[PDB]
Amino acid sequence: AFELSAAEREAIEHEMHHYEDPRAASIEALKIVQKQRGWVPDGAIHAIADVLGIPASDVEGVATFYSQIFRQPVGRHVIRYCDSVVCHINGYQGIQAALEKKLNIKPGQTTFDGRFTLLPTCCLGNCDKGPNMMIDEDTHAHLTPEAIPELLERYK
Amino acid sequence: ATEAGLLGKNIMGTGFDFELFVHTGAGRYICGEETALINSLEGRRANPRSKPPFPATSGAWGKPTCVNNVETLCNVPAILANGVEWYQNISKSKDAGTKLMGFSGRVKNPGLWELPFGTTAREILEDYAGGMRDGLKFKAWQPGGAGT
Amino acid sequence: ATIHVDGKEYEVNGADNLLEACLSLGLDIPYFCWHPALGSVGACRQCAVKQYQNAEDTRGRLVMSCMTPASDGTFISIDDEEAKQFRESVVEWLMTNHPHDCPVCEEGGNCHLQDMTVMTGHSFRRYRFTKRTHRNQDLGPFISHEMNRCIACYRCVRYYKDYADGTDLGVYGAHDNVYFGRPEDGTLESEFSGNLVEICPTGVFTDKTHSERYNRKWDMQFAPSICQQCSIGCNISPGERYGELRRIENRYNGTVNHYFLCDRGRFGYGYVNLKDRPRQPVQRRGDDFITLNAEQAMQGAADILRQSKKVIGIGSPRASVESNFALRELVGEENFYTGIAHGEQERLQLALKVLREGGIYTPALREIESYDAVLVLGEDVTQTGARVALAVRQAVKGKAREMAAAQKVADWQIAAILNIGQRAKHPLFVTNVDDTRLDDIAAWTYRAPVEDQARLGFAIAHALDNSAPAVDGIEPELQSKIDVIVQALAGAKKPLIISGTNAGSLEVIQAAANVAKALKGRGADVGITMIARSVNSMGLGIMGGGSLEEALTELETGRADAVVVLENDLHRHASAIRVNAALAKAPLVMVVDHQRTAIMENAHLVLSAASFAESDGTVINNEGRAQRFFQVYDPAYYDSKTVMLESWRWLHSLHSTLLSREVDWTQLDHVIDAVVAKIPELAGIKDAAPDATFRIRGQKLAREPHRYSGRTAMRANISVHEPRQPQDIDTMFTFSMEGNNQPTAHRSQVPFAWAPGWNSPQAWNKFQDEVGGKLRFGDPGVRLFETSENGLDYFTSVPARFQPQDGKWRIAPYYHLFGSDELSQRAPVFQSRMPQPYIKLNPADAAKLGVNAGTRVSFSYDGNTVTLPVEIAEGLTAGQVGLPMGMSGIAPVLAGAHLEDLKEA
Ligand SMILES: Cc1cc2nc3c(=O)[nH]c(=O)nc-3n(C[C@H](O)[C@H](O)[C@H](O)COP(=O)(O)O)c2cc1C
Ligand code: SF4
Ligand code: SF4
Ligand code: SF4
Ligand code: FES
Ligand code: FES
Ligand SMILES: [Ca+2]
Repeated sequence: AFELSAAEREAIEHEMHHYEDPRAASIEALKIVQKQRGWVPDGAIHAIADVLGIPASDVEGVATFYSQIFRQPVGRHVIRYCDSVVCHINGYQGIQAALEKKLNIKPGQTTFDGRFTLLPTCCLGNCDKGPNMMIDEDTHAHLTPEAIPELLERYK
Repeated sequence: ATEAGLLGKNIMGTGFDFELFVHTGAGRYICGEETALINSLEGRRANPRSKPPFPATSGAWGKPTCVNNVETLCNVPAILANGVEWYQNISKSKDAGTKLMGFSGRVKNPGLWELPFGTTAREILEDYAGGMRDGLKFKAWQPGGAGT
Repeated sequence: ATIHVDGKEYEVNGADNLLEACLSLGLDIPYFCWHPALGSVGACRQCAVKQYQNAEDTRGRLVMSCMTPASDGTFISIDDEEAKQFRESVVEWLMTNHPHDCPVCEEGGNCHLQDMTVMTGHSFRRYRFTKRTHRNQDLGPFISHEMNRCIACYRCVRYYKDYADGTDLGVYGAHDNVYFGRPEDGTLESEFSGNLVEICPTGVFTDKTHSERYNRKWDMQFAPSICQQCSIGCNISPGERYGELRRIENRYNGTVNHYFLCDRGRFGYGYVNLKDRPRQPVQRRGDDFITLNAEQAMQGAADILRQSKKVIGIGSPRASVESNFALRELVGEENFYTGIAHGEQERLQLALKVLREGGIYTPALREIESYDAVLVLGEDVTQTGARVALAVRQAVKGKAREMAAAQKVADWQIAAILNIGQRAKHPLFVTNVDDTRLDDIAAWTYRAPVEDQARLGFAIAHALDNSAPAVDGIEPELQSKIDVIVQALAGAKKPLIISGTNAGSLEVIQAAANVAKALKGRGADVGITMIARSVNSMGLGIMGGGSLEEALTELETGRADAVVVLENDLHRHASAIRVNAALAKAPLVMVVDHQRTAIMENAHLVLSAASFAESDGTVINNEGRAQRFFQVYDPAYYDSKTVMLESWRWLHSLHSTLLSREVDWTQLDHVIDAVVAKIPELAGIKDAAPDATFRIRGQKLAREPHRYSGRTAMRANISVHEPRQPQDIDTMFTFSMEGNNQPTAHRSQVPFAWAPGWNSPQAWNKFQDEVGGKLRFGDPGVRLFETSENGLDYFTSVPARFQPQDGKWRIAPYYHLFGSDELSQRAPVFQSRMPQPYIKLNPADAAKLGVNAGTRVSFSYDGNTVTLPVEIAEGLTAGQVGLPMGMSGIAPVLAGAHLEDLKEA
């Protein structure tokens, strides 16, 4: 049983005002639900579709198209390490190995206490300061495998 | 800019109305392709579209639409302020104006510098990027991103 | 436009793309994502050809032929080396993940992907890595889902969402993990979901009803036939194997249904395979039932009929023209009765009078898609005439088509057309007792009683033309909506008015005729469509006869002591108590039918008639087109004890045995000539198909593919001696593969599409003049009547507004595509799809009765106190109860009737 909160519904309608078609608010409606609840659960697809007046199949096609809209439950903090070409040259593999050793999980997995979800991501547009990674809204550059356990500890 | 009359209704008393919005993405590389950008702005899956028709005649929601890069739109105000003749005489090359160029990846000074068109890649690599790092020999380079 | 293909000059349409132009010329270009009805999108990249700007150009460039206009002066090569290598590479890329599934795949031998793999010449696998896999979904009882076989051609979503306006199918995921299906498990809710099995070029979407008793396409015995499940008359290709009807495929008719059926026609055929069907004539002696052969049945029935003082006949709209005529000849014209009720007959003859005397052209089903504004009055088209609802959706998309044509966008560039149009569409106004499935695209929906819908129509006609009679007592809000409808219809270049007999009111048909007349008087190109109930309702109305009530009172007064009932259960058109009493009073009841009906418990003789799969005949659809259906198989080929004949054959031999004491089994063309000699209004049924002497260069038309298998084994358990193939003296088709099915054969009746290299439904390309157009020697079927020179007068009988009165409940008809048709609701696959029985109530009326949603209420109609659970209907107007017509115990004659003693029990 999914119900959109008042804050979620008002945010979705306010974003509906920004376009000439309410369908154009589907991505940000999914992002609003994800920001409130960590991810987009299954009933949120039908709730968002009902608010925007578009089919649930379109909402789910959007949600499963875009990589940053999570349709599976994640941890409290999403680590997104860049695995693209410049960070590969700058040695993201050591960063990924350090993250895997500290968290004892694989990419795409969530730690057993629900704290961290480790994810590869495409280039973060910070290639001159690589290797880069992204915790929830914070980007960390100039990464070394030694600074990974200290820098992960400030996200509780 | 909205507070100081530069955006919104009756900008500078000219009668021109302009609303500027920011649409934050949800993380796909294909969304940068202009027709897939238009599809993503419409709240759909970001597949590109066949051209013709180009977005200039039927783009976002079927309306005339122009998609331009950040740096292109950042180039236009200096053209409008300092004139066309200043912009043509920035460099003696077929490509007018200045381009943000740079070198990245195990160089001494990886970064980003505004340079006229026609500067050599060796000038960017050695004078600006500082050359390769110590103990590393130059093997290859990609000029313009991962797709070159 | 002149194009050059591989150094050969061709004359093509410049408004077409290169793929459809080259396929219309007989050239072979492989393709997946393009469809003639869906336009071009350029997804699969299979249709690559090399293009040259000049004749003196040798480099060229690979282009998509589906995305390239066939303009004047283009040079292309299909057989270029780079083009062939690229098309083979596209097939190979599709093969990298494709499962090793062809032996256990229902698409095998009918698969477009198999055909294009062979056509490109790709037969060697060098990919050595893993293949991606997908889980499947449960899509309901009709469509089986297997996503491993998907080639991501996007045809399913383009058809289902853009064409059919369905909402519950979509594409999910990303790069090589794209998934096509529903957002979750559940039944596909579109009434036209079944066309996915032919639209999908692979075995992802397959016919589950056929999959239960699966056979390959080469093993099938096909015939051209007409769907019997409603009045639209969509052309079908039924196919059988081992004596059972295995599958209903779409038979392409470029004038009626082209590529698409509805799900009632596609999946409601299962009543043909019921094990309780009569296979032999059976005579009742006391409590005993004795099986007779054909001659003893004819002799005994003729003896009892000779002893009888008056024999009356009761026809049916289920039966063909020839069967109803044969009954009419057996009993006499003055003793013939149509099997429908008096009100149903009045509405049907009024609809026929409007069609062939109103002076307004009635369009064919394909022509509906070209109209500019649609007004549907009373007729719940999606549940009663579903393919008309699909065609109306296309007509509504016509506005985006017009806007895109204004911007010089080609008509096959469907994505650009849809982008330009956005949400703009042509006006659609629908009226019903409740909400319709057309309300998503309707400009306005009027939920009102049938009298109020008729009054709205009369007001529309009066505002269009002041000579039309006025209706007083219209609210200003309803007046504003009326002016909206009037401004839409008056500005339309081609308005269309749809009505029919299913609303159960004469005044709705009269109001639709008044609106059409008012639009015609303004010099508009107005069309009118009437939706009838059954497959041959219009033919029965043209033939005419007394109502079922007159036959019942003739049997009840004792003036008739013998009744012959043809293909009629009699409970759908009259109260079962009255029918049972009248049939028990009659000393002789003969029932000629192919289904085990309830009136055979009192029948003294039951003649095992053939269904449409085992019979030939002619049916008249809702627009007056006579269409011939042909027998699919001989039911006595396996079971020699089966005596199952055409109804007209039974009744003609009965008349012969009654007159000259001798049996005459006759021929179909003799009966057709008798029809056109006796009834001049049915004279067009002679030209519906050529007679049985028609040949293609001396050879008959084959019913089964040339690779039909098992001839010396399929009957070998019965007897090791192979019999003769059953003979077809009735038609030009042969019950074997020893015949003609060439795509260039000069004929109109095509039993199935097959061409060398094209085993899928894409083989219909070779049978058309141009792809997506007409069959290349004309579509089968002929219109019985032309548009009359003069129209009718305005109907001045404007009804008063609906008034609720206490203790009296007006029955609002609720039709269901799965359930409201008698024979298809007998099919076992429809039982899961059929809704649970219910009674619809307004919230105010349910609160007044002290009744919540789900509680059972009991009501009495004609001595039948039945109980039904309550569903709350917001849109139903108070003073009405909604009833599902045509279900078990709810006859469609109850539409517009009243109800007493509705209480919670
Ligand atoms: C796959 C793909 C991704 C692209 N991503 C971007 C992008 O992220 N940003 C961008 O400005 N252009 C991107 N482009 C180029 C655009 O299609 C288009 O040329 C540009 O956005 C606007 O043109 P302009 O350079 O004249 O401003 C991409 C093109 C392709 C084919
Ligand atoms: S979809 Fe076609 S190619 Fe694939 S397994 Fe089925 S028959 Fe074979
Ligand atoms: S399911 Fe069928 S129609 Fe849909 S994309 Fe896949 S192969 Fe094409
Ligand atoms: S619309 Fe009517 S005639 Fe056509 S397939 Fe459906 S039930 Fe059959
Ligand atoms: S390559 Fe990693 S931030 Fe760009
Ligand atoms: S048929 Fe042309 S690209 Fe698919
Ligand atoms: Ca026959």
